[PDB]
Amino acid sequence: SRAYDLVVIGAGSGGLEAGWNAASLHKKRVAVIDLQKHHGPPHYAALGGTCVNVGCVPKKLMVTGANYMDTIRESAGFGWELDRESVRPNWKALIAAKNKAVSGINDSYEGMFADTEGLTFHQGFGALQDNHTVLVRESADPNSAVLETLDTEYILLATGSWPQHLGIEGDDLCITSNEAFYLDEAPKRALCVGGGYISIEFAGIFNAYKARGGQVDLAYRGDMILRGFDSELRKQLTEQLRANGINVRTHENPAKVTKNADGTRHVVFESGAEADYDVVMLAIGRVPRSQTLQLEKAGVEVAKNGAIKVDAYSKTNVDNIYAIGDVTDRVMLTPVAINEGAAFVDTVFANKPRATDHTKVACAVFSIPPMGVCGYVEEDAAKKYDQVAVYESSFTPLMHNISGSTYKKFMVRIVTNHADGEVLGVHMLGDSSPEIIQSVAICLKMGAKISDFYNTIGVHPTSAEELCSMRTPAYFYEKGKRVE
Amino acid sequence: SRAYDLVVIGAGSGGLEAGWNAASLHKKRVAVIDLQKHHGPPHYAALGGTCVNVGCVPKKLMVTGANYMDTIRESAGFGWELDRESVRPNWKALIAAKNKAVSGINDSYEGMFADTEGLTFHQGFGALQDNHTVLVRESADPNSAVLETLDTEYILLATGSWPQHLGIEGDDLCITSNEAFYLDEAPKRALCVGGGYISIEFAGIFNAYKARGGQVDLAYRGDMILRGFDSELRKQLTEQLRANGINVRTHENPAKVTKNADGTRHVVFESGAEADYDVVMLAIGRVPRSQTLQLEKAGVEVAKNGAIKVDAYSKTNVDNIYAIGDVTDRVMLTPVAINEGAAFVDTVFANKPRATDHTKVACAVFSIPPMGVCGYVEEDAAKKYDQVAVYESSFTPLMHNISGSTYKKFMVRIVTNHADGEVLGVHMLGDSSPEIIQSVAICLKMGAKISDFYNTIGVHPTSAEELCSMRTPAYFYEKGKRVEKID
Ligand SMILES: Cc1cc2nc3c(=O)[nH]c(=O)nc-3n(C[C@H](O)[C@H](O)[C@H](O)COP(=O)(O)OP(=O)(O)OC[C@H]3O[C@@H](n4cnc5c(N)ncnc54)[C@H](O)[C@@H]3O)c2cc1C
Ligand SMILES: Cc1cc2nc3c(=O)[nH]c(=O)nc-3n(C[C@H](O)[C@H](O)[C@H](O)COP(=O)(O)OP(=O)(O)OC[C@H]3O[C@@H](n4cnc5c(N)ncnc54)[C@H](O)[C@@H]3O)c2cc1C
Repeated sequence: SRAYDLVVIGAGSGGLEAGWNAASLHKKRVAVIDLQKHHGPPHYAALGGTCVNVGCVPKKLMVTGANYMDTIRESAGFGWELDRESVRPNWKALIAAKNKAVSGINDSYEGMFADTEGLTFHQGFGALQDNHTVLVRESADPNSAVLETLDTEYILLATGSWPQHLGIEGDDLCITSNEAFYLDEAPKRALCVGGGYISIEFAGIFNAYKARGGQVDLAYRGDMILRGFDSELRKQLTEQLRANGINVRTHENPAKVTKNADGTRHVVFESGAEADYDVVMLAIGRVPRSQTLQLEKAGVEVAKNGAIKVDAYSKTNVDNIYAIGDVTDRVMLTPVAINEGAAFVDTVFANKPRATDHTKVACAVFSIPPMGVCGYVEEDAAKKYDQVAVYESSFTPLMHNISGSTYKKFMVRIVTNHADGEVLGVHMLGDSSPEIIQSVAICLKMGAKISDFYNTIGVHPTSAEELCSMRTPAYFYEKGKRVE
Repeated sequence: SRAYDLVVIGAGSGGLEAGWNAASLHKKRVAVIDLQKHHGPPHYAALGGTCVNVGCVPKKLMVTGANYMDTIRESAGFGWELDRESVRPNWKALIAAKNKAVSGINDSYEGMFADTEGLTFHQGFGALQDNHTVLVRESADPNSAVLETLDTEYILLATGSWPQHLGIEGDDLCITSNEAFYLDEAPKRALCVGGGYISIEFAGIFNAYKARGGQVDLAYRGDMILRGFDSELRKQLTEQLRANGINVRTHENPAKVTKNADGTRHVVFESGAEADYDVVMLAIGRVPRSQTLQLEKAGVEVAKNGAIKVDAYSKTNVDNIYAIGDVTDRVMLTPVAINEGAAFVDTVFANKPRATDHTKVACAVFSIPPMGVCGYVEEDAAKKYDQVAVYESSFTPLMHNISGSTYKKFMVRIVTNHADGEVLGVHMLGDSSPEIIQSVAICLKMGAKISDFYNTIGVHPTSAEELCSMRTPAYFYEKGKRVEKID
């Protein structure tokens, strides 16, 4: 009666969440398809998804490793004595540790499969034959052998994204975040291309594990890194990355990349400037991975960028085909993907239609120092509200007056509908800002006003307490006009 | 008009808050009185309060310093190679840096007076002659040169608390937290006596800067440390302190302390056990400091413990006399004192009456690892509601599988009113919990329900997103009784 109730193409953040719930909560027959069961080349992403394999999880362990550079230095101010010149970072050991951590998660995923009735794993490239037939092929090649044919009621596309490349000569000389997780040795000289959070987090990792004398450049075609983040936080972070040895190059981009005789690369920038590096990592952006799904065989509509068009309930134009996650180019974050997956199951296997709310979604940038952001940026709120008030506060935590890192300022900016004092967005820069922003997200989701913040008794001493001592605005926007 | 509109006895968190406001916001003549204007012996506290001089500020700087011991060690899992046997704590460097830090704040406070017409600093022991006259004597002795008299409309008593002593033979060979901030060398062996947060935070500061081979014991007469904090957290913190070398000695109390030839202290416990230590620190409590204010002259009613009885608006029994901060013995934390100080200026000077809410105040304990809590512990909620749900989650963060400090579990416990799901209390144990608890406090203020928490999209990866992943109760309390499920 149709072999399967569900066929999920992609065992990622969204796919596993949708699959597990349908199998377990609604006892459906679910086939989940993915390229491999363990992280690593050639596919990189595997059972568990981009996050577990080549994303959030390994990035966090690496950024954590990267942080010890700073703390070893800063411990001096507090009377900690050690042979500082003997200190050496071992990348090879970091990666070893990380690999063991990732494989362990991969392995736990397999157990889940054995532990669940109706949930089965199928290896191979999934593709569509029509709206009820999912092919499982040995390669992405549209005419490689078919390993399996899956007859199904519903189809859930959850294939993720993939690293964008630039069309320049030598692009094949560059690596992406995927390969970066497997580098044999830390580059001494490195170039991260791209102004987004992934580029920035990698400059930070490289910057700490590089050999004495190394250098990390960060190129970005635009005028200021992290497009879309609070502009004031953007300039500030630029300054602190610079304070730590990262050469931030706005208005730069490779034009040609050539391999030198020693292995190293050579880069010629659109400026005319040239430079040589051990590794050139593109982190220009991510693009929806729907190119080999044969979506046309089912009549599924897609956009110029390959994103599968979905409605609030993640349904494509074909009623029995749903699509969640990065492949939908809505909000490319794991928790969002997971929510959309849970909502999908509610919607189809429980008749309780739920749409994921893609607003007030908080996020963090694990740069060193990290960012924790949520809600509107001044600019956007200004174009949607009468008059908005912007509150701002900065300070150098006391410990940093003693540690050496005087450049390390903590900043909190809050944006509000000045008419009713509703908090439209809260943006912070400084350690702990990712942990802090989570609960702030609950506030924003609840409709919190600025008087809800300053009326809560502070916790002292913490950085977070600054959130509660902001009673007067710095300036305003009246009709998109920058006022007072 | 009288000489002054207000005279503030105590230039601390609350007093200074009130003084500056009445002065800089209503343009009133306000005199503020403190014993000294720079931190240190013999009075320890000074202009800026207990927090600034020998409390919050220096204890946090010194806990940060203490953390480096775990940080340096944990760095190995992540590939940091260094001569491990070369790591050495230098206590005198820490003390000097803390000293430069505090003096600087002591200085800024000074500047604040120079630039506030109306705000005036006086120096000595403020005491009362009558309800409109306060004396600033030279010393605590009533037989002291009355340095000055100040005629005044309103009096604000904001003198704080002071370490509590034991009355045992040898108490004078012991120290309290005031002296601990000035020790010349880290003790190799130390006895922290007390179960509250000051004793715990100090046990971890000493545990970190001690000479190797050294040892820190925490002794507490009670059954479990942190009386008044979540029971599970209390249990879990104890094991984590034990994991890092601290000897938690429960049902233990010094019976007598004599002096050793080498100048260490020999302590005989009520149990009969005996041990030697370099420093015996008493952190058994803090008593409200109202004993030398001559309240009997202005007729202010006082508790048995010396607490100065006030009403919701902090007014005493004599209508022109207010008391705020630790001396009222309500919630002894800086932000509460500050909040009570601003409440008072609104009430008296702007006729906009305000009562500080002493409910749902978030607080943190800077132990290693730290705690951050807000709201009711489940035992109190069960007395008030017929059905209460307790949600729980604990996980070893991943970084701790690599760092090797495998014992550092993050624990999140939420207690709700099951009738409608209102969050009654949130309690966390783990790194970053002081920071996370601040925003949670904002939710609780607003009346958040558990649904509000789990309907929020998480930030990944963080320890905090765990707050948004708890949808099923662990157990409940039905009419005060613990139950596995509501029947
Ligand atoms: C370096 C990096 C760091 C990131 N850090 C964070 C972070 O800290 N926090 C955060 O929230 N987000 C982070 N993200 C983003 C996050 O990983 C994604 O948003 C999220 O994983 C999207 O999940 P998904 O379910 O859409 O698909 P994915 O998790 O990407 O999984 C899709 C799966 O489908 C498989 N697949 C693709 N095509 C086929 C096919 N034809 N047949 C079979 N299987 C196929 C892929 O192998 C993949 O495993 C990061 C991303 C990157 C690249
Ligand atoms: C070790 C330690 C750590 C602490 N850590 C924290 C923490 O991390 N976070 C937190 O919120 N709280 C903490 N506290 C508590 C916090 O310091 C107090 O709750 C707060 O300072 C109380 O403020 P107050 O205004 O009541 O009085 P205080 O700040 O104590 O100020 C009272 C002032 O009055 C002066 N004074 C007293 N008597 C007289 C007199 N007769 N004449 C003139 N002047 C006089 C005193 O010198 C003192 O300066 C800590 C306390 C201690 C002891």
